[PDB]
This record gives sequence, structure tokens and C-alpha cells, in this order.
Amino acid sequence: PITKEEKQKVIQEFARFPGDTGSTEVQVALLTLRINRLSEHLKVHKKDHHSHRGLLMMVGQRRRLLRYLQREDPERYRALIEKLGIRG
Amino acid sequence: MRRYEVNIVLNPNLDQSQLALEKEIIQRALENYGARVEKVEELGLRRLAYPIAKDPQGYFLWYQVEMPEDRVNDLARELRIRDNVRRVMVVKSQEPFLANA
Amino acid sequence: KRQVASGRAYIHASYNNTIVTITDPDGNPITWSSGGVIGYKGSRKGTPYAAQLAALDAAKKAMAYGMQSVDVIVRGTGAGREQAIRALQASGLQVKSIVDDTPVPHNGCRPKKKFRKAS
Amino acid sequence: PSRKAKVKATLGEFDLRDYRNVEVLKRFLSETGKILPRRRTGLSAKEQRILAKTIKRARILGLLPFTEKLVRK
RNA sequence: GUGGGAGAGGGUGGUGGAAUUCCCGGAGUAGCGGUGAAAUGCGCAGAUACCGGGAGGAACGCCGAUGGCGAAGGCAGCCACCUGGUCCACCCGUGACGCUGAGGCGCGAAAGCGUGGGGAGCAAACCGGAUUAGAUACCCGGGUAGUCCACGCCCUAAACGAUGCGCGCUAGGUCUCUGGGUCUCCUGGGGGCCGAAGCUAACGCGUUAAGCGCGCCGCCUGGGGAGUACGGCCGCAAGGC
Ligand SMILES: NC[C@@H]1O[C@H](O[C@H]2[C@@H](O)[C@H](O[C@@H]3[C@@H](O)[C@H](N)C[C@H](N)[C@H]3O[C@H]3O[C@H](CO)[C@@H](O)[C@H](O)[C@H]3N)O[C@@H]2CO)[C@H](N)[C@@H](O)[C@@H]1O
Ligand SMILES: NC[C@@H]1O[C@H](O[C@H]2[C@@H](O)[C@H](O[C@@H]3[C@@H](O)[C@H](N)C[C@H](N)[C@H]3O[C@H]3O[C@H](CO)[C@@H](O)[C@H](O)[C@H]3N)O[C@@H]2CO)[C@H](N)[C@@H](O)[C@@H]1O
Ligand SMILES: [K+]
Ligand SMILES: [K+]
Ligand SMILES: [Mg+2]
Ligand SMILES: [Mg+2]
Ligand SMILES: [Mg+2]
Ligand SMILES: [Mg+2]
Ligand SMILES: [Mg+2]
Ligand SMILES: [Mg+2]
Ligand SMILES: [Mg+2]
Ligand SMILES: [Mg+2]
Ligand SMILES: [Mg+2]
Ligand SMILES: [Mg+2]
Ligand SMILES: [Mg+2]
Ligand SMILES: [Mg+2]
Ligand SMILES: [Mg+2]
Ligand SMILES: [Mg+2]
Ligand SMILES: [Mg+2]
Ligand SMILES: [Mg+2]
Ligand SMILES: [Mg+2]
Ligand SMILES: [Mg+2]
Ligand SMILES: [Mg+2]
Ligand SMILES: [Mg+2]
Ligand SMILES: [Mg+2]
Ligand SMILES: [Mg+2]
Ligand SMILES: [Mg+2]
Ligand SMILES: [Mg+2]
Ligand SMILES: [Mg+2]
Ligand SMILES: [Mg+2]
Ligand SMILES: [Mg+2]
Ligand SMILES: [Mg+2]
Ligand SMILES: [Mg+2]
Ligand SMILES: [Mg+2]
Ligand SMILES: [Mg+2]
Ligand SMILES: [Mg+2]
Repeated sequence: PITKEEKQKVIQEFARFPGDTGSTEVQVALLTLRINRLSEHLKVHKKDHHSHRGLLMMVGQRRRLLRYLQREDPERYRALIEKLGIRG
Repeated sequence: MRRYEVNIVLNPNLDQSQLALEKEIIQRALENYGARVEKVEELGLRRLAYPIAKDPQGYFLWYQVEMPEDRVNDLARELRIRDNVRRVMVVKSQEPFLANA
Repeated sequence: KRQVASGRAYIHASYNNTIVTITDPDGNPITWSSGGVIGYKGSRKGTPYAAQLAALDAAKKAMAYGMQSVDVIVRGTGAGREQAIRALQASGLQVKSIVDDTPVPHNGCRPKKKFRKAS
Repeated sequence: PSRKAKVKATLGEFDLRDYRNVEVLKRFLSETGKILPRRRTGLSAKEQRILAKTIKRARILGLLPFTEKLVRK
């Protein structure tokens, strides 16, 4: 799954400042983690639909957050996307 | 690395040599699959509620191990290879739940 | 001819008939009897009275083998189950124990429509 | 129904999650191998739910029975 | 975010016992079966009843609930792995990032279709026995597709709470599932029952609204003709919209 150290490692990676848990960058990074993991799971297990609904919801959430970021600070958006390697 | 409990029921009719052999093979598999043995309880020959492979009794072994998750299932399969092994049940360990405590 | 003298008695009782098998303690049948082994032919085999006559006939043919004491095992719900029990108790065979071995699946096999609304 | 005595009320402290303990688990089964209903066992929902899995595990281990014969009928 | 919880939520591999059928062996013999009553059927090539061994398919008794989980369809032996949702506590981070949602896309019980496996029990069609005025049926004996698995289609339903989704507001009582707390009680999330105000044609609903409100979507406009015709789109077909 996703253990504590993995999660912490990614949080402190995208944190705007020390102590930053819930900023948009961190949220999109976490979502991206879960999404890549879950997509990997659905590469096999193609008959698991219920999990796939989860994937859909996560992707939606991420897209909404990113849309907000694009709206607010286009540079921070560009940096985030470049970093995580999303869209395309 | 997660914590599991391996239950193994064996053939009651095994003498010293064959039994020590079976235990050595079991521990060699536990080694080969990367399982680290923490605590071991050997209960031995006990009555059964129903016959298992025609025998009214069984030889009980209990191990508490720490091993990688991905390998667990595989390990169990290996333990089932042996002819003299009656039952293998690998249970993910849990903390006791008391009633009347 | 055997000279067993102690054995098992199986009462298999369904709604349509009652059959009784007296066996040796290893399980092997000595004699058997049923509703139809006596005169009865049609639905009358399912009668408690038929179960009585069947039980008694089985017990008689058993005492010809020199049987003295039996252990009773009962299978299935139907009339004349308890009548077979009672007749065996009055038979002249000492009845040691009575046991219900009636077979039941753990949700195993699909029943005929008559037995449905279950599984 | 459940008219005699209180399965949990007369009993000590015990781990409900322990499958290997036969002497205590036997008390939760009827004359047949059946798992006793709550009204007998006197347990709660969570407790019962745990008990069931424990017993089933023990059965598979050959420690407890699945079904049994009824006596003196 | 951190910490803690319950769960038949889902996918893959493994594995357990009961019962049914079949095969082999033992012992045993005149019937078994079935119904309102019977007959077809099965049985002297030895059935039924009993024991021992074996094979295979499918479904998981008790627990089990007036219970739980899921968006819906729906989900129940046990074990491990993979994985979705959700609740609570702390008040820590971001700072309106929200709601709804035509089209689109995906999921979607049963039956049905395609290819290939499988096939114990059940069983449309069918073949028989009986019942009846007749019996194309209800009852009984057989029985193929199918029911099962994998992959691919079909897209329906009393797909039902016959009740779109979200938020706020408006007495309580009582049972229950699951958290937390100063743990007789308080506080939160589910599931039921009786009921303030109020609503309703009535039945009833009533903090799980069908009450008071706001936002957005879908839909209705007498019955038959008719979910028919025509057209279009979808489907291998059945057929669907
Ligand atoms: N236990 C494995 C299960 O397999 C399921 O699917 C599998 C099972 O249905 C089945 O496995 C074997 C099969 O290989 C073999 N040819 C016959 C065997 N009887 C099957 O096993 C199963 O069959 C059916 C399934 O409905 C059940 O009734 C039965 O209890 C079960 N033993 O075939 C499928 C492929 O192996 C699901 N993946 C999941 O429930 C679980 O992983
Ligand atoms: N859900 C399947 C069942 O899970 C049970 O245990 C499950 C629950 O106890 C546990 O719930 C945890 C919760 O404790 C904890 N406080 C928070 C966590 N997010 C939850 O986990 C949840 O979210 C994650 C994604 O983040 C999913 O991977 C997971 O499936 C889901 N249950 O997660 C476990 C795994 O899902 C059974 N022990 C297991 O045998 C069985 O597989
Ligand atoms: K009413
Ligand atoms: K066409
Ligand atoms: Mg009859
Ligand atoms: Mg069922
Ligand atoms: Mg059912
Ligand atoms: Mg589940
Ligand atoms: Mg034979
Ligand atoms: Mg002859
Ligand atoms: Mg023959
Ligand atoms: Mg076969
Ligand atoms: Mg029940
Ligand atoms: Mg339903
Ligand atoms: Mg704050
Ligand atoms: Mg600020
Ligand atoms: Mg839509
Ligand atoms: Mg479908
Ligand atoms: Mg189907
Ligand atoms: Mg097909
Ligand atoms: Mg049939
Ligand atoms: Mg028929
Ligand atoms: Mg065909
Ligand atoms: Mg065919
Ligand atoms: Mg399919
Ligand atoms: Mg309904
Ligand atoms: Mg409802
Ligand atoms: Mg309701
Ligand atoms: Mg409530
Ligand atoms: Mg409540
Ligand atoms: Mg009023
Ligand atoms: Mg009311
Ligand atoms: Mg309409
Ligand atoms: Mg009109
Ligand atoms: Mg008109
Ligand atoms: Mg139509």
C-alpha cells in the first residue's frame, strides 16, 4: 500500500514551507501517488470495477485542484505539473 | 515486513528421525523465503475433532514470524509440498481481544 | 449365521416409508426390513404402524442371529421414526443409546422445486 | 429459548481472538457442532462476530468440530 | 495532515468440511421410489438401507440479526496478497478550491448471444406416467439448452423507498449498529419504531420529511390505438434506445 515513510517523503517533497501538510501542491502530489499506485493495480485486476470508481473520483479531485492552481498562480501550476509529470 | 503466525499439523506417527527431518525442512523453507522466527510453540500430538488423513490425532507446531508480505502465500504453498504435512494455516497476527477483562 | 449379539440399528425414516437395517458393530448389515417387506404397498408404508412392524421384523430376524443389545441411529424426519424407536425398545433387544445422525448439507445442492424456497 | 445459563457470565477472562484454545471455545458450541446464538453465548455483536471467525479457524485446524451427533433422542 | 475504528465493498491465488451424484470394495436381500390415491421409473447383470475407499461438480449449515458494506446492480466457509469507500478524535495545513450537471464516458440482476472449457444437483424445450369432461397445465418419473469458469457481447426489470442530488432550518421518546468522552449520562456517524409543529385527496409523511426554504438536473399534460407504425442510432442475433 502506502506506508508512513513513503507518504512523509512525498509530503516533505512538495511542501511549500516546513510544516505544510494541506497546501494544493502537497494534495496534488499525494493524489498523484495514490492514482499511480491504483492505476498500477488496475493494469492487472481489470475486472475490479469498484476500485476503478475510486480512480475516477481521485482523478476528478486532482483535476479540480489543478484547475484552481491554474486559476490562482500559473507559475506554481507550471512548476507542479513539470515536477509531477502530469497532463499531456 | 509483517508479523504472521504459521500453524502446522503433522503426522502423529512420525518417529524422532523423520520428525526432526520435517522440522529441519520447515525451518529451511522459513529461511529460504526470508522469514525470521521470533517465538516458537511446539504443542505436539493432540486429539482432533475429526480425522485428518485417516488419523484421529495430529502433531501441532506453531511459529510466530516476521516476513515480507509478497512472499507469504508462496511460502505456505511450499510448506504444503511435503507429504507428511497435514495442515498449514498462516494467520496475520493480531492483538488479543479480551472479554471479562 | 454369525452369533454377533451386539450391534447397530439404523432407522431410515422418510415420509414415504421406513427402512430399518440391523448391522454388526463394524457397520456391516445382518438383516433389514421396511414398510414393503411387510404386506404394505402404497402410501401405507409411511404409516407409524408400518414402522412398528418393520422394526419388529428387523429385530426378530436379528435375534435369530443371536443379537442381544443394539445402538440406535436415526436418520430423517417422518412419521414412524419415534414409533420405530419405541418398537425397538419393546422389541426384546436391549437398546443402549439413541442418536440422530440425520444428514444435512451446509448449503450444498439445489433441491427439487418441491423442496425449494431453500437450499 | 436459551433457558439454562449464561455462557459468558460463567467463564473467566479469555482472548476471544485465540483459535488454538480449545477448552474455552468448546463452551460456545451446542451438543451438535453448532456455534451458539447470542441469546446463549451472552456476547455482544462485535464479540460474537469475532467468536465466529475464531471458531471457524479452529475448525479448519481440526481443533473444533463442524457438526456432531445428537444423543439420547 | 496526524492518530484510532467497524465492515458479506471489490479483484487474484490458495484452502476446509457437510451433503448430492457416480465409480470400486465389503456385508446384506425383495423391494425401493413416488402420490390425494397411483402409475411410469429403478431393482435377481443384486437395487433400496449400512460400512470402507475414490472421483468430480457446485453451494457454503450454525454464527445470521428486527445486523453490516456498496452509487446502483448487488455482496456471506476459511487464509494470504492487492485495492475502493467511510466514521471518529486532535484543531495542525491549504484558503471558497463549492453545488448541480444537457451531451460524453463507465458500471449495470436474471434471462439471452459468441468462442473455448466444464457438467454433480437442478432444469425451459422435449419424452413419458397420472388427473380431468378435455389437461397442450397444475401432480409424478426422466431430461437438453441453460444454471458453473475464462474472454467478448447484450443494457433490460415491480433496476422499488414505485420517493433525483446538495445545503440550511423546524419538539421529543424508544430500540439498535459503530466511534469518542468528564463513561449512570454527554457527544458524533449509520439503521428502525411511535410521534410536536406542519403537510397530504386520503392513506400516510414527520431531524433517515412527503414540513419550511434555496440551487441545479430529469420527467408529466385524459383513456384506448401503442411502447405500435415510420425514420434514425446501437446489436452477431434476440432485440434495445
Ligand atoms: N478460490 C479461488 C476463487 O476463484 C474464483 O474463480 C475461480 C473458481 O470459480 C474456480 O476454481 C476451480 C476451477 O479451477 C476448477 N475447474 C473446478 C473447481 N470446483 C473450482 O473451484 C470452485 O468452483 C465453484 C466456483 O463457482 C465453487 O462452487 C466451488 O466451491 C469452488 N471450489 O474457477 C475460477 C478460476 O480459477 C474467483 N477468482 C475468487 O472467488 C477466488 O479467487
Ligand atoms: N477491505 C477488505 C478487508 O479489510 C479489513 O480491514 C480493513 C479495515 O480495517 C481498514 O480500514 C482503514 C482504517 O483502519 C484506517 N484508519 C484508515 C484507512 N484509510 C482504512 O483503509 C481504507 O482506505 C485505504 C486507502 O487509503 C484502502 O486501501 C483500504 O482498502 C480501505 N479499507 O483497512 C483494511 C483493508 O481494507 C479486513 N481485515 C481484510 O481482511 C479485508 O481485506
Ligand atoms: K397501512
Ligand atoms: K446494421
Ligand atoms: Mg410410500
Ligand atoms: Mg445462499
Ligand atoms: Mg439465498
Ligand atoms: Mg468482503
Ligand atoms: Mg456396492
Ligand atoms: Mg438368482
Ligand atoms: Mg448391474
Ligand atoms: Mg463426472
Ligand atoms: Mg438464518
Ligand atoms: Mg434489493
Ligand atoms: Mg487551524
Ligand atoms: Mg492564512
Ligand atoms: Mg450523464
Ligand atoms: Mg447484464
Ligand atoms: Mg447470466
Ligand atoms: Mg454461453
Ligand atoms: Mg429431475
Ligand atoms: Mg418435472
Ligand atoms: Mg448452444
Ligand atoms: Mg453447445
Ligand atoms: Mg460474462
Ligand atoms: Mg422494493
Ligand atoms: Mg432505504
Ligand atoms: Mg426509508
Ligand atoms: Mg440517528
Ligand atoms: Mg443513534
Ligand atoms: Mg398533527
Ligand atoms: Mg410517523
Ligand atoms: Mg417516461
Ligand atoms: Mg390519446
Ligand atoms: Mg384522443
Ligand atoms: Mg419493448
